[PDB]
Amino acid sequence: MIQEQTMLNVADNSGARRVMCIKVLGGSHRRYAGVGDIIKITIKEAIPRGKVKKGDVLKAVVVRTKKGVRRPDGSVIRFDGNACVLLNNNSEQPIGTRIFGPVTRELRSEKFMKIISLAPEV
Amino acid sequence: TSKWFNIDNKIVDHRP
Amino acid sequence: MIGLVGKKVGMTRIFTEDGVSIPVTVIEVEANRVTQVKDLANDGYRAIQVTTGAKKANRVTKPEAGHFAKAGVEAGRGLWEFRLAEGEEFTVGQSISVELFADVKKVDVTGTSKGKGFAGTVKRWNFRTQDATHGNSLSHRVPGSIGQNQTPGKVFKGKKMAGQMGNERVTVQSLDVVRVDAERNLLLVKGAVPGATGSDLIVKPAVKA
Amino acid sequence: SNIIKQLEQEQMKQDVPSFRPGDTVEVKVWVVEGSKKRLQAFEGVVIAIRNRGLHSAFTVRKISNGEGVERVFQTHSPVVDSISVKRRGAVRKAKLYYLRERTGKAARIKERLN
Amino acid sequence: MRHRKSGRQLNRNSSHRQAMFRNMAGSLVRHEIIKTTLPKAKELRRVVEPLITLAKTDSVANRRLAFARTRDNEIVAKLFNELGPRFASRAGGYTRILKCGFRAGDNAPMAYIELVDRSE
Amino acid sequence: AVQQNKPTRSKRGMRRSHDALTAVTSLSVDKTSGEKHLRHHITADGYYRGRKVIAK
RNA sequence: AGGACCGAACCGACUAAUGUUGAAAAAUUAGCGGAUGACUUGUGGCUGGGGGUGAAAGGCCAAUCAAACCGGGAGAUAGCU
RNA sequence: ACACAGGUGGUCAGGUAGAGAAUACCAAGGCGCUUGAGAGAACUCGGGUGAAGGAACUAGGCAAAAUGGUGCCGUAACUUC
RNA sequence: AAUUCCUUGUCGGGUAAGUUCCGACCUGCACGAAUGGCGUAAUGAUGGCCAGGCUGUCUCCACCCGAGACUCAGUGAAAU
RNA sequence: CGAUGUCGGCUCAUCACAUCCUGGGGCUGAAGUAGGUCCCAAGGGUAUGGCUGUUCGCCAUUUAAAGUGGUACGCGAGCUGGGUUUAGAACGUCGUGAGACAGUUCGGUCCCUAUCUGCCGUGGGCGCUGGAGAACUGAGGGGGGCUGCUCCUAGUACGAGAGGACCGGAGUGGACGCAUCACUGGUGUUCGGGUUGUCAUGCCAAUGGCACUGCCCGGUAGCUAAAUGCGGAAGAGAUAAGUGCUGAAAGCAUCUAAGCACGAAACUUGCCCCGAGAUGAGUUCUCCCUGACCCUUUAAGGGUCCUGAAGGAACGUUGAAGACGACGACGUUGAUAGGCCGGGUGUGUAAGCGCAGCGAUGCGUUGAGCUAACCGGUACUAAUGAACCGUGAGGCUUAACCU
Ligand SMILES: N[C@@H](Cc1c[nH]c2ccccc12)C(=O)O
Ligand SMILES: [Mg+2]
Ligand SMILES: [Mg+2]
Ligand SMILES: [Mg+2]
Ligand SMILES: [Mg+2]
Ligand SMILES: [Mg+2]
Ligand SMILES: [Mg+2]
Ligand SMILES: [Mg+2]
Ligand SMILES: [Mg+2]
Ligand SMILES: [Mg+2]
Ligand SMILES: [Mg+2]
Ligand SMILES: [Mg+2]
Ligand SMILES: [Mg+2]
Ligand SMILES: [Mg+2]
Ligand SMILES: [Mg+2]
Ligand SMILES: [Mg+2]
Ligand SMILES: [Mg+2]
Ligand SMILES: [Mg+2]
Ligand SMILES: [Mg+2]
Ligand SMILES: [Mg+2]
Ligand SMILES: [Mg+2]
Ligand SMILES: [Mg+2]
Ligand SMILES: [Mg+2]
Ligand SMILES: [Mg+2]
Ligand SMILES: [Mg+2]
Ligand SMILES: [Mg+2]
Ligand SMILES: [Mg+2]
Ligand SMILES: [Mg+2]
Ligand SMILES: [Mg+2]
Ligand SMILES: [Mg+2]
Ligand SMILES: [Mg+2]
Ligand SMILES: [Mg+2]
Ligand SMILES: [Mg+2]
Repeated sequence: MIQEQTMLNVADNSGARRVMCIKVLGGSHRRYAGVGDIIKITIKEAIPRGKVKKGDVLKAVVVRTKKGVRRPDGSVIRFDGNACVLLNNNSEQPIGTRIFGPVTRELRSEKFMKIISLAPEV
Repeated sequence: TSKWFNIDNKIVDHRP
Repeated sequence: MIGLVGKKVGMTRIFTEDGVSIPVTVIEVEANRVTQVKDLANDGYRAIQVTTGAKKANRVTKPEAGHFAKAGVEAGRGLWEFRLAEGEEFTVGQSISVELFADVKKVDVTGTSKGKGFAGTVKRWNFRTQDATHGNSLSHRVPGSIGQNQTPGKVFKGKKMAGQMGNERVTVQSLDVVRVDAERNLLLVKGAVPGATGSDLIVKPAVKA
Repeated sequence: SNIIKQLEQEQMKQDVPSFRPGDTVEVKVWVVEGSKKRLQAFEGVVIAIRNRGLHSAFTVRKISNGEGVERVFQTHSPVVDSISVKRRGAVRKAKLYYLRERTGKAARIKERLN
Repeated sequence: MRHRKSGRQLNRNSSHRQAMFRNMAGSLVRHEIIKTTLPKAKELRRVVEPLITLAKTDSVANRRLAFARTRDNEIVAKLFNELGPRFASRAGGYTRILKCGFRAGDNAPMAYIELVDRSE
Repeated sequence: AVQQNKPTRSKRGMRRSHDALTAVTSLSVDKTSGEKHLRHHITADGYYRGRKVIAK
């Protein structure tokens, strides 16, 4: 459950550190993004070197939500915090090159393969 | 005497 | 085709080999015994009339009893009609088991919704709630304007307003049939049907694809 | 719930060992990895438990690669397969939600050893 | 909205209620009859009859519990010595509610509640 | 919010079509003592269903 | 030492909700300011109506104020209703 | 104008904790406020808790929420020091 | 600008985006020196703007505890 | 003018169509993708933010789209009170001045218990022609009607390239809607525990009150959304613009004058719900009543004794039904509620006693003790024998059967 405003941590290099969701893309009036959805983003923190700089506007992939995820059977995965992987505005597709912290099976997408190939877990 | 709304200016003045 | 009358015992999962939780409402479906058949001759239409439960003798009235008398009695909870359509059934308490749905994939299901009794707007109609704050004077869950001005000079009919909510008919439709179990009188349909535990239910094969 | 119950216990696992909040269990869950149907191990602290027959679940807290992750297994689910206890926890407290506010060295729980 | 709820409110708060049915349990176990409004009477049962049951087994503990409720050593005493054994064999329903009806001052619907073997 | 016309004497009456009271009929007799009483209620004397409970 | 500081009594009246045929013709509740001073308070005194008093708002002078109240001229006058 | 949640100067002042005439629980003493009894709807008033989010509300963070003690360590621009 | 109509002037800053705000320019419709000019530490229930914390203010409302609202008994108003 | 409250927001709407999106078309300077324009179409859908009082507008970022209008520029006896607009104050400005400004600037109380109409709900009465219990028929009314993206068709048609389809499939979404608590969770002041201050139960030990439930950690049922099921359809009829077939008037041509075929989220249906006060009061099944007698102005006439049914209501215990009525379950030939038994769930190892320890405390007995609304059971208590209402064969006419 991510929604406009809401700070997210970032799970890649690129160098964002802290980032804010300025839109839940994908539908009129769409309230929440979560799981492995896409959101428009404005960088709030940014390391000094880094691909991205503060004030940039990009997209990103929700990779960990505290409300977590369910899928079949009835179980739950919850993560302590909210994190995402920055995507280039045109091509989706991570601008980063390393992923940090575990990611979930749901992300097993054509476009998000590069994330689960990286990333040390689930 | 008079009810408070009648005495009060904002409600009473209403259309100048 | 026709359908049957049951009783919501209700709601539990069943797990599958490849590890998936299927939430199911558990409908107990004791045999339905046709109390009457109806025909274009004895005017109107083609329908059957079943009963299903069991009732206290001292509770069954003379008339109700006399009606049960024609055909195999044992008075049940109540009566229900199903319209027919080129299927046929003779009245001698024909008795219809959950057998009926062995091959059915669909099923519609109709209960009597839990009784909310009031609600008013917000609950009843999902009306928005006025500023909780910011100066609002005694108008936090109220309905706000309910008309225009002189020119309609009235409130239109069917205006969404506070009042009775639930404890009414409502059916659900679609609903995959998960399991059929005769000599147990069970029927597991996938998930959630209207009305409370214990209440009466009518299930029919779904009218929609 | 008399006609239920029956439907339910005829699905319940019987091999499930006994654990207790605080224990450091490892749950080995099935996972269609991608092409392979393999086992995957989740090891962490039991922080809360169910106790509702067929619907029994429990929450295991892991602290992976920085910050925690919690998994609620429905205990009687096929996808679980194996579950062994691996360490005995001393807590006195049914739900260990307080651990969420701790971090590493501050979140260790004594052996129960009895 | 009350579906399947249990426990009357008697236009008090939890605190007031708790203390009142305490004073009343006493007043019943003591006098063995009291006059009270039918609602108040019916609820009294769910307080008293458990106590009597509890007393059917004498121990230090069971007394000390019967004292954390009621809080009057005279009544934890009358139970256990008298009412405990006096009903040691009775399934439940140690009381019965008899209705006289309609108090003068306020038209309140009224009733007697007695221990069932009062006899005396 | 206030009337614009005096409601009539007629209208008043109408509104009161339902305000009228019901008797009892369900008045019943004790099997031991004579005693009229409300059903399921103690009698004046303290009888109820033949038995004498309450001395008062 | 202090028109010094934090803060009850005491003196104030910045915000809000309630109340608006009130519990109350101006208050209640939660917060708020001052609190050894140009402070605050009991009793008693003096100032009178184009006059008083006013750290000044046309404020206050007995629930009355760009001229108090009571009686009088008096049945003012009213090309208006 | 009321058996009116208001106004009314002086005097006395116990225990436990506390800096305290704050505050909480008590003593001496004094009270339960002159309609009650049931119901456990909408709505209104006054409170409590809330998944994920955290000012996106709105004229405005209005209101709520938060801060809150004592000792020690430590504390920027600027400064009439 | 408590003064600027034209005006959301223009440039710089802050924001993903700023008719407000901070810094400037000077074209001051219509500042200006005790009906004082320009500054100013400290003070302010003073006006405007920003951020951290905080949260039912909001997304979007859920449940709960109390006082009314509802039912019975007694008393018994109001404006129009 | 003996008062017709006013910009903007909020809440709730409702119509029009000069249609923003979705649908169907003609023309195109229509290759394709995609546009333009006109025609038909009002079924549904039709953005969150920055700034400002704004509406608006600009900007950011979405979306299939972010439609134009009417409704006292809809909506203050629904809310707000930021703007204009009360008494205070200042700036610039005008004025000798009091003062003044569509100049600006900081600060200020929006009352009304709903009689009527209307509207959302819910009962009472009588009717419907003997009375009564059910189940129905369905005139009629309301509800619903949105849409993205990916994959296959197919890198095919088309195109020098770049690019890239119709038509037809398959999944999976957004917003919306109905239902439900199995899962995941919120609440859970009626369950358990921890803990501060203090008072009390004589004291130790153990407990209770008060402090917001004193503060707080968990949490049963119920109620619930963020939770999880389901829905919009397919089909059929008659059409809109439009396209046709055949075809004269008019030897030809022509969709039309006769005749025939296509044709859209609009229309009538299909789906869901209400529904015989449908006074045009309908249908079907079942149950109940088979006594005497008098008076007059002698007739759907009035009355007396007997009789009191089917059923209903009342009362009682009551419910996932409920404001009150209402609706459902049950009343001893009984599980209706409480209690009680067993279980579960929650909490998390009671008290007592022992051991260790100087003690705080730890351990053993002990996963103990306690445990609401849950589950399965159980007549211990309370649901009385009765009374009450309701009757005693049910109008005239004509027709058809039979006597
Ligand atoms: N108390 C009044 C205010 C008020 C009292 N007297 C007045 C005279 C005139 C105007 C207002 C008032 C209120 O409800 O706000
Ligand atoms: Mg007010
Ligand atoms: Mg309010
Ligand atoms: Mg009109
Ligand atoms: Mg029960
Ligand atoms: Mg308390
Ligand atoms: Mg001072
Ligand atoms: Mg001070
Ligand atoms: Mg005065
Ligand atoms: Mg005169
Ligand atoms: Mg004269
Ligand atoms: Mg008094
Ligand atoms: Mg007084
Ligand atoms: Mg005090
Ligand atoms: Mg009083
Ligand atoms: Mg009362
Ligand atoms: Mg929250
Ligand atoms: Mg801001
Ligand atoms: Mg807004
Ligand atoms: Mg804003
Ligand atoms: Mg504040
Ligand atoms: Mg607070
Ligand atoms: Mg300035
Ligand atoms: Mg001058
Ligand atoms: Mg000052
Ligand atoms: Mg009354
Ligand atoms: Mg008027
Ligand atoms: Mg048109
Ligand atoms: Mg208007
Ligand atoms: Mg203003
Ligand atoms: Mg190519
Ligand atoms: Mg080619
Ligand atoms: Mg002690």
